[PDB]
Formats: sequence, C-alpha cells, structure tokens
Amino acid sequence: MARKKVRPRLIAELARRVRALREQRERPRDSQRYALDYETMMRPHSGNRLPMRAWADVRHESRLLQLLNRLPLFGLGRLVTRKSWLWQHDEPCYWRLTRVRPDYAAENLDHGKAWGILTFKGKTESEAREIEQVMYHDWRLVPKHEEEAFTAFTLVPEDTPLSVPYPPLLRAMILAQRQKYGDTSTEEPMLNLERARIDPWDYPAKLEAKTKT
Amino acid sequence: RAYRGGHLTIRLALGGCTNRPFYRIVAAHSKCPRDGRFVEQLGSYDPLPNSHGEKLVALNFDRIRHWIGCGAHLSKPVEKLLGLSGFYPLHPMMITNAERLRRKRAREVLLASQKTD
Amino acid sequence: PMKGRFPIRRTLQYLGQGDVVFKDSVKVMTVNYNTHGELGEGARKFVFFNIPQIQYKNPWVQITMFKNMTPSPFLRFYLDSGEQVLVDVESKSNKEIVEHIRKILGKNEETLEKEEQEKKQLSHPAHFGPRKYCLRECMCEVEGQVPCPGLVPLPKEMTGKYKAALKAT
Amino acid sequence: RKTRHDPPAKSKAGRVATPPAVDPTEFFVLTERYRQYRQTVRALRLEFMSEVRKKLHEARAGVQAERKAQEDAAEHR
Amino acid sequence: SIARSSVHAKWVVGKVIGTAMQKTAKVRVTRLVLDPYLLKYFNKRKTYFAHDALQQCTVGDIVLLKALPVPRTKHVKHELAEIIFKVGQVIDPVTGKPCAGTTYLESPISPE
Amino acid sequence: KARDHGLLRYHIPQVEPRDLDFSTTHGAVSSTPPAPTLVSGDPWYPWYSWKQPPERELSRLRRLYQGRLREESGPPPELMPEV
Amino acid sequence: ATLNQMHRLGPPKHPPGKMGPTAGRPQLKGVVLRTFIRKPKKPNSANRKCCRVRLSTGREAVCFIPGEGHSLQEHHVVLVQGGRTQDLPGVKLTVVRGKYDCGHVQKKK
RNA sequence: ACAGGUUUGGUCCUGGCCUUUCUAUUAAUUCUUAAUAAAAUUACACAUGCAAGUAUCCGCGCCCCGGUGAGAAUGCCCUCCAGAUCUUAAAGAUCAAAAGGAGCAGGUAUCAAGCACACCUAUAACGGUAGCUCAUAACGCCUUGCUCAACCACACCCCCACGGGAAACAGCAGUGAUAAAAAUUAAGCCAUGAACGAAAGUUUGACUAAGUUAUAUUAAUUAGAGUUGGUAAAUCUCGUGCCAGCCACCGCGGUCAUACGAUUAACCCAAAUUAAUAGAUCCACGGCGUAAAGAGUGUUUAAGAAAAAAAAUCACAAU
Ligand SMILES: [K+]
Ligand SMILES: [K+]
Ligand SMILES: [Mg+2]
Ligand SMILES: [Mg+2]
Ligand SMILES: [Mg+2]
Ligand SMILES: [Mg+2]
Ligand SMILES: [Mg+2]
Ligand SMILES: [Mg+2]
Ligand SMILES: [Mg+2]
Ligand SMILES: [Mg+2]
Ligand SMILES: [Mg+2]
Ligand SMILES: [Mg+2]
Ligand SMILES: [Mg+2]
Ligand SMILES: [Mg+2]
Ligand SMILES: [Mg+2]
Ligand SMILES: [Mg+2]
Ligand SMILES: [Mg+2]
Ligand SMILES: [Mg+2]
Ligand SMILES: [Mg+2]
Ligand SMILES: [Mg+2]
Ligand SMILES: [Mg+2]
Ligand SMILES: [Mg+2]
Ligand SMILES: [Mg+2]
Ligand SMILES: [Mg+2]
Ligand SMILES: [Mg+2]
Ligand SMILES: [Mg+2]
Ligand SMILES: [Mg+2]
Ligand SMILES: [Mg+2]
Ligand SMILES: [Mg+2]
Ligand SMILES: [Mg+2]
Ligand SMILES: [Mg+2]
Ligand SMILES: [Mg+2]
Ligand SMILES: [Mg+2]
Ligand SMILES: [Mg+2]
Ligand SMILES: [Mg+2]
Ligand SMILES: [Mg+2]
Ligand SMILES: [Mg+2]
Ligand SMILES: [Mg+2]
Ligand SMILES: [Mg+2]
Ligand SMILES: [Mg+2]
Ligand SMILES: [Mg+2]
Ligand SMILES: [Mg+2]
Ligand SMILES: [Mg+2]
Ligand SMILES: [Mg+2]
Repeated sequence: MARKKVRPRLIAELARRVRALREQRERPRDSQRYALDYETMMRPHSGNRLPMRAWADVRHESRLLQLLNRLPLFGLGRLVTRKSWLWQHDEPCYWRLTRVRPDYAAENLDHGKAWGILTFKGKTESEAREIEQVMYHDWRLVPKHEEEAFTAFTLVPEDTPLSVPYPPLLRAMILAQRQKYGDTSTEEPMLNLERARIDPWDYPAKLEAKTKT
Repeated sequence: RAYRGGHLTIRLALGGCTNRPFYRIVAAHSKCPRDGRFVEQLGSYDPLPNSHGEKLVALNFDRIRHWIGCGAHLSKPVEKLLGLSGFYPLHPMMITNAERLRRKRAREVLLASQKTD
Repeated sequence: PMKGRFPIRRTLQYLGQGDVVFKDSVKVMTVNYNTHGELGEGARKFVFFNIPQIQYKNPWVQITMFKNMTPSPFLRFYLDSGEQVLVDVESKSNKEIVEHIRKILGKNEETLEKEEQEKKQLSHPAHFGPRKYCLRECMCEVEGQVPCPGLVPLPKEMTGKYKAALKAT
Repeated sequence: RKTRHDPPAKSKAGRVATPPAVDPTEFFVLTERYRQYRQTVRALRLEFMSEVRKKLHEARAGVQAERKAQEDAAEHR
Repeated sequence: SIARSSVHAKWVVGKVIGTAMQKTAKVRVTRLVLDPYLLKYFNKRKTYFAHDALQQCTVGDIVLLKALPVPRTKHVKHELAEIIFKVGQVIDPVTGKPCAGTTYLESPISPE
Repeated sequence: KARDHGLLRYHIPQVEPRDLDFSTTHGAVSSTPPAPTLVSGDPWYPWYSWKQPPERELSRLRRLYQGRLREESGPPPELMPEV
Repeated sequence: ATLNQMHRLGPPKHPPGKMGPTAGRPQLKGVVLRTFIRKPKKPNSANRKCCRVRLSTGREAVCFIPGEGHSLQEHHVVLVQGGRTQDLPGVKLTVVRGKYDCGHVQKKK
C-alpha cells in the first residue's frame, strides 16, 4: 500500500543503524554475562534468580571451563561427561572435544565456547557440534585410565513394537473406505512406528540452524 | 493484524452468556485473541447436558486431519475432546486424573466406613 | 426510470437477465459498427441492448466502442495468450450475435452450475456465528439444548453465585 | 498484560519458583505414557502430512487434470 | 515459466494521446463503468505509458498494450504490442483491403 | 399450541425425502468386525493399564527429587464403590 | 436535467445540520451575569423575566427563566437548555428549573 | 409516507417551516424485586497496590492479550508478496512488510493552475530529449477513525526519536482538575485462552463467577408522570384581567379564559413519564411564458448524438 503524500522518514533508519552499531560495539563478554553470586543465587548482569532445583548442583560441582583450564591444550581429544546423564542413564554418555576457545575477560579463565563429538547412549555421531549448556555446574572429567572403561559399550537391541493398532474411530474409517471401494480384505490395519523415533528430551539440540537443503 | 510469529493452533473459543458456556472448535493463529479472527471453524462443543443427558460435540474430521497434516498444534482440551471421540488415543493426563479419582474415592469410602465402626 | 428511449434496459433485472459469461482468458472485446446502412442494424441493436448485459456479467473485461472506422461491422476479442478472435457481423440480427458469442467464447452450462455448487459449501450450515455469515448465533437457538439465561432464567443450583456460596460455607 | 519496558513489582521480587512434590511411582508411569503417546501422535501427524501431499499432487498434475486441460484446448481449436 | 505481472490489466486497448517523449507513447484507455444510481454505463478515461522501441506511434492511433513483466519506472508498466488502426491508413481486417471510413479505397472484388 | 394439536389449519409444504439413496450397506450404520483387542477384553493399548515400575527406576527418582518427595501410592482400585 | 448532467453532478446529498445555540450539547452550565426584563413583540405584550449568562464554552448569551417568580441573583450557577421562546426575538435558551441555585416554582402560600 | 397543521376577505397553484414514527446520552419528577445485555466527558495531570513469567543455570516469552480514537481523507475491495514462525520426508501451511491498481471512496472550484512534479541511452556515471499531473477537479484548505467474524493508526511530546524537552496508568481499580456526563482502590486461576517446562505444574486485573447504576429487554412482588383550543385521544368550578404566565407550528390572556394558576372529572403511557441535544428518514428520473430557472449572440475544442426519410440559398432596409 502507498499514498501520494508519503514523507521520507529518516530518523527511524538512523536509530536502527546506531542501535545496531551500539550493540555490536558493546557486546557483553561471556565472563561478565554469566558471573554469578553463590550466596543470593542472583545474576548480577541479567538480574535473574536461579530456580531452587539448580541450587544444589551449583555449590557441589564445577562447570566445563573450570575443569578444562588445567589441561595442556585445553583438553583437546579428551572425554567430558555430565552429571545429568550419569544419574539418569546407566549407559555412558560423553563428549570428545574438538576445539575450544575461552574468553580472556575472566581473570580465572572460567568461561568460553567449545565444540565436540556427541556420544549418546553409546551412539556416536560423525559430525562436530557446538557444545550446549556449557555454563551449567554439572560437568565432570573422566580419567585417562578409565577412558576405555566408559568407551566400551554393550549394544542392546530395541524391543519396542514396530506396529501398533489404530485408534478405534480412525480404524473404522479405514475399514469403511476400503469396503466401499471394493477392497474386502479383513487384514487389520496397522501403524508404522518406525519413522516416529523420538530422541530423549535430555539430548542436546543443534545450536546452529539448518540452511536450505 | 500483522504478528511477528506464532503457530497455527486448533483451540476452543468461548461463547454464550454468563452461566451458559459454549465452545467453538476453531483454528486460528496463536497470537490472535481468543474470540478474534480465525482461519476456519471446525465444530462445536456444548458443555451442558440437554434433556436427553447428552453433551453434543461436532467435528469436521476431513478438515481436522487437514490442518493437523499441515502442522497445527493442539491445546490441552481439544486433545482430551478428540481422545474421547476415538480419533486420537486417550490423553495420558486423562487417564491419570481418572486414577486419582478412584484413589480419592477409595479413601473416601474407607474414611466413611472407619468412622461408622 | 422515466428518461431515455427504453427505460426498462436500465433496471437491475434487465442487467441481470443477460447470460453471457466469458472464459477466464478473455480480456478485451472491441466492437466496431456503423451508424448508417441497413446492414448494421444487427450491430447497432447489439450495442444498444446486449452490451450492458455483457459488461454486467464480466466486470473485469474491457469493452470499447469504435464508430464509423470500418465499412463492415465486426467484433474483435483479445485473449490472454495473445490470440485474436475475429467475429464478422454484416446481416446477423441482435439475437444471432449473442448466440454466436456465447458459443465461441462463452462458458458451458455445466461449468456455471458446478461453479456455484462449490460456492455453496463455503457457507456450511453446521457453523455458528454472526447472522451475516452463519445461520445460528448460539447453541441455545437449538431446540432441546439449555436456553439462553436472558430469556429463561436458569435454576439456582446451576448459578455460579449459589455454587460459590456453598463452597465458602 | 505488562510490557517489556515496565518495571516488575516489588513484593514478588524475591521468590522465583516453588516446584511441587513428585510422586515417584506415579511420575515414572506418567512419563512412560507420554513417551508412547507422543510417538503415536507423531506417526499420525506424518500420516496426515503424506495425505496432504497426495491431495495436492492430484489437484495439480492428476490424470483428471490432464483430461480437463486437453478437453478445453481441443474445444477451443 | 515465471513471467507474470502484478498489475490488474494484462491486455488493454486505448487511443494514442501524444508522442512527445523519447520512445514512449502516452495512450488513453477507455472502459465502461456502471453508475450506481442511474444504472447506466459511462466511459472512464485513464492514461497509460507504453514503450515504443521503433517509434511507430502517431497521434490518433488505436494501440493494443501488453503488460510489462518488470516495470521500467514508476509509470511505464506497459509495452506496445501492435498498431490495431493506423491513423488515416486503416485496412479492413476482414477483407484485408485499404479503406477510408465507409468507402473502400480499393475494390475487394477486383483482383486484377 | 393450537396448530401443534391440529385444531387449526395451516399450510404444510410438500417436502422431498431427506436422502437420495437409501442404503444400509455402509459401515457407518452396519456393524464392523470386532478388534482383536476388543474380543479378548484387553485394553486397546498396553499403556492404558497400570504397571508397577522397576525398583531401580524408583530409587533413581527418589535421589533426583530428594527433599521435595511425596508419599507414593500403589495400584489403583479396579472398581470404585458408591458412598 | 438530462442523463449526462445527473451523472456529472451525482445524487443529491442532504447537508449536515447546523449547530444550535448550545453547540450541539444538550445542556450547558452557566454563571449569571445580569438579570433584566425583556419585552415581546406585538400582539403579545408582557414583561418576560430573562437573564444574561456566560456558558461553559466562554461565550456570553441571553437566556430566559420559565415559570412565575425567581430568586436568581448575579454570580449564581444555573443550567440552560436549548429551547426557544417564540415571542422574544434573539432569546434561544431556557433555564431548567430545579437544578443548582434555581429551584422549582413556589406554590402560593 | 396513506398523509396532517399553517400564506389569503376568499379560491386554485407554487413553495418553506412544524406535527405524527423509532434509537441513544444528559437533566427534571418518580421508584418495589429478580435475571440478562451494556457501562461512554476529557490523547488533561496522576498518590498508592497490582497487570510476565516459566525453567536444573542456557534459553524462550515479555502492548501477544489488553487500552484508546489522538493522528491521517485517511481508505474499501483486489494483484503480487520478501521476511518471521510452525510442521517435516524440504516443501506444505499460518501471519503477511514493501511495492502495485479493474473499480469504489467526506465537504469545498470564492482552492485553477501545481512548479520539476517526466523520459531515453548506457551506466547504475555521464550524456541526450523537454517533457509530467489537471475543469471526469491537479495542486490547496476544512471536518473525520472505519465499508465491522473484522480492519487501519497511536503507545508522554518534538509526523520519526540518535538526540532533546522532559520524568509518562490511552492495563484493572482509584484520585485531582475539567465536563450537562459519576462501576469495586474487591475474589479466584475451578473453566477457556496465552507464555514456559519432557513432565506432574506454575504465572496471568485476558477471562471466569460476583459487587455497583431504571441505561435497554423480560417476569412479577411495583404507582407515579404528562397531556385535555386546533393538527391530536380528553374537564368542570374558581382566581387572575394583554397583568402574572403559556406554546412543537397556527395562537391564548385587554373583569363571563374548555389555552395562565389551582380544584373536580377525563384521556394516554407505565417502573417509568416529560423536556433538551444529536441520529435514522426526508430535495429533482421533478422543473425553466407569467413562480427560483433558457444565461446578449455566433463559431469551435473536449465530449456526445446519427440509426426511417429528406434538406446549398436568394426581388426588397445586412455589413
Ligand atoms: K405543506
Ligand atoms: K487457568
Ligand atoms: Mg528470565
Ligand atoms: Mg460474555
Ligand atoms: Mg419550550
Ligand atoms: Mg407563532
Ligand atoms: Mg436538584
Ligand atoms: Mg446531584
Ligand atoms: Mg398570498
Ligand atoms: Mg387569516
Ligand atoms: Mg442521571
Ligand atoms: Mg443486577
Ligand atoms: Mg531443561
Ligand atoms: Mg482493540
Ligand atoms: Mg471523543
Ligand atoms: Mg480526531
Ligand atoms: Mg489534514
Ligand atoms: Mg501485503
Ligand atoms: Mg513466501
Ligand atoms: Mg516458504
Ligand atoms: Mg469568500
Ligand atoms: Mg512517539
Ligand atoms: Mg503502559
Ligand atoms: Mg484506568
Ligand atoms: Mg497519559
Ligand atoms: Mg473525581
Ligand atoms: Mg452514563
Ligand atoms: Mg457523585
Ligand atoms: Mg466504597
Ligand atoms: Mg489475584
Ligand atoms: Mg493453587
Ligand atoms: Mg492450567
Ligand atoms: Mg509445551
Ligand atoms: Mg459481572
Ligand atoms: Mg399532573
Ligand atoms: Mg401547560
Ligand atoms: Mg372568570
Ligand atoms: Mg394545548
Ligand atoms: Mg390549567
Ligand atoms: Mg423569473
Ligand atoms: Mg421565468
Ligand atoms: Mg443559453
Ligand atoms: Mg452562448
Ligand atoms: Mg469529434
């Protein structure tokens, strides 16, 4: 839509450039963004208070970079586990780090972004994914002599059914249509529960988006 | 109205006067008001029993599976409503509420009889 | 209508009783005719009578007149794909041209009746809402159901005022 | 409803959340029901998705569409 | 095969008004519009710009216009397609013979 | 009321039959074959019934939700008596 | 008026009404400025009890007091309607009895 | 409109104003109860409380709902639609920016000319042409939310908001000022809707169920208001004496008033009645010798008619 009296507003575009310029120049650093007071459980930067379900793990554990700084090359090729998987999953779950770049703002070097290779329930992916939920105070590091103990895995086949009956009313319509069209076979319809595999909710999602394929 | 985002959703829209509710099963953008503009009206759901003791429900089955096929989200009550009809399996929260009713009723029966004796 | 030679042709019924619907590919109709000679009687009467009917049924089709440019009256149709349809009228009467036009480019009777049949399903009888778009406005307008409390007051046991009183007591 | 730029309240500025209790036996069964229920609905959602593809494909390049296209073209000539 | 246009008029026929500008002819399109009160049709004149590459436009012609797939400016959205009736030089489309109004310039019944 | 009791005359238009074809063959009105889970009496889905979780899973949940735990309950009653 | 002329001029549309002495508002509140007596035009002769007030919009206009007898004094608050008195030219407002500082007519006692 | 009252000593004609019908707000007089719908002075300044959280930290959401009609002739319908989001087998769908136009779109021409408003080449420069909109209303000015499952716009002001003035309830309730305009500083997330979580679930002044008010409709438990010369249903006895006063239009009162004020009686509506202001509706498909109306005359441009027939004039005082 348009009219013959359109006025060329310029301040709106001017504000957009300056606002975009300011945020790029004043982008908060990871050290100051995630710094936390361990008594009030309050975030000085965002002003957010952590939920009570996460209070215990903060004071009784360390994040990824706290256990990764004291390594020669920031632990490239090392295996890193997480307390969340250890408590709920008997099968071993770990990350094989590929590269890691911490931020120099922190005086103790306790922050940064890291990548790695995912191993969930003994299933290994063939691509590198950026590590999600790094700042969480639940990570742990496995020893060198225990590396092969956790790496060893026993493959257990899945016993879930591959087909389930249709819901009752929807089952009737399937029978009704084929009977109407002449298909009088009395074979019970089934649903292929094979393309509907659901990853567990604790599985980390891809931080990077997906481009056109 | 032009919204930033939102997902297509099938939900219940309230109607009728006070003390006489009446829900219309409608499919509209999630960011629009409850009684606001909608894409297509599917059915109806009368919450009060009539003289025959029936709560009437209407569903546009061929259209309902069309919107679900194109990626429409369902709210809590419509899933329970569809589950009763048999189009969908019984919602897990529908069963658990049933089980809670039995246990509360079982406690109620025992509590009344314990006081009796 | 009082003014004009034939006031009947300026009423809504006359504009609506002409049944000539062009296909979706017809865009421009050019009509050339003469103001003199007995041969142009069919062309002149077609312009004076049928053209208002044709345009009313085809609001998006341009109709342009040209007088005394060609000795032989004719009609020219321009399609969407650049196709040109030339219709020659030199002795055909008013009625003949309309029948001739209806067959070369008009729509079939089965196509028109099925088009409006699919239009009926838009206003589905099973829906509720405003009177302008739906038949009923509420479920209380259906016999047997609980009526609107405005007409018939509801029993006290169902009113929320009584429900809240006992819960607090 | 509030906006992004208005300040929050003062009284409710200390609390964050208070999750309810968890029944161990009931929670596990409820979680198991959801895992199968979501799986079943997803298969139906994909089945309906394939139905829409079939309907749209037939409306575009179905056999009846070619008959209709040829019939009008033949009549026009 | 995406060569559509966003305008509501794909093909229009109008009379040439003037050819003052360079390789562009301003034409006047005429359409019938129903007056709501009198229920009678009157002509409504609108001006269109058409791009003429060969400079073939003379004032007084009747020209068919074809919608341009991409506008060349804020006003030129149509391209000339053919000269339906050259001014003063009108050939009857039926008999393919030169004519001047009602009288035939050349007799169609005289091949030789 | 009088017109409803026939005491007074009023116009009655002639009305065509509701349906075009009178067929009871379709499965919407005719009885459909019972489901294999219907004749057996088993619930339509395995998870509709109540199943006792393994004790290992119960211990894991108790550790995870320790402190805010609630009293657990057994299988629900099959039939609810009347007060 | 032939067909073409009727088409060009369009259908006749009734002009909107002109605002009255009360500027379209049903009732206005004013402050009494002066009380005087106005006389009608023949063949009706009398002494009509009028008053001059300034309305809430700031304009100053002449008003009329219906009924017999009044106790209105300068700098009193009254309410004015939009009626008109036929006998008195110019006067186009009437004080509504029974509001603010003017009461109803007093029965003879 | 089924029309009625009113020009004149009197008739006909032409032509205004007003009565009779329905809806809303305020005010006067009056008032018993219940239910439902609705709640409306003010884009003026605002005390206090509340209106966005959820969640094993990340993240997501945070005028979305809601509020208002200030602004703009804005617009309606319609073509195309990037981009954002959801679903997934990466091609389907929801919302749709910008841009565009078959047509439709308030008043005013005592606003008649606007003053760069066009186009070509190649470049995305330079160079070249001298054009574009407009009496079918350009360019101006004034008034204004709307064509309603809804849409367009604003979010203290400087059309915008880097900045500046300056320190924000046009979120619910409430207050000051102002206006003829007068709802509770209340309860709950039980339902539905929205946000977040895998999930039990949490928040939610949106909403649900209530509080308040003859503003409307219904039922019943409830009785007062207006009018009584004519149009227009209906009265007598006194007082007053062109005085006090009455009227929607015509009019009444100048010591024998069915018109003022009171009384008796009657009429008409009824928990309402009457008055006031807006709105619905209402002018010409009718007229131009005498009534408002054929412009002092002729030709031509825009534009429109032609359709059957037929038509270059002429002693005399044109210039
Ligand atoms: K009259
Ligand atoms: K709730
Ligand atoms: Mg947060
Ligand atoms: Mg309601
Ligand atoms: Mg009066
Ligand atoms: Mg008078
Ligand atoms: Mg008072
Ligand atoms: Mg008062
Ligand atoms: Mg006279
Ligand atoms: Mg007289
Ligand atoms: Mg009041
Ligand atoms: Mg009430
Ligand atoms: Mg989580
Ligand atoms: Mg709104
Ligand atoms: Mg206002
Ligand atoms: Mg305004
Ligand atoms: Mg303006
Ligand atoms: Mg758009
Ligand atoms: Mg797109
Ligand atoms: Mg897409
Ligand atoms: Mg002037
Ligand atoms: Mg602003
Ligand atoms: Mg605010
Ligand atoms: Mg408020
Ligand atoms: Mg404010
Ligand atoms: Mg106040
Ligand atoms: Mg009010
Ligand atoms: Mg008060
Ligand atoms: Mg109080
Ligand atoms: Mg509360
Ligand atoms: Mg609670
Ligand atoms: Mg809830
Ligand atoms: Mg969710
Ligand atoms: Mg209420
Ligand atoms: Mg009285
Ligand atoms: Mg009186
Ligand atoms: Mg006397
Ligand atoms: Mg009278
Ligand atoms: Mg009297
Ligand atoms: Mg005259
Ligand atoms: Mg005259
Ligand atoms: Mg003249
Ligand atoms: Mg003249
Ligand atoms: Mg001409």
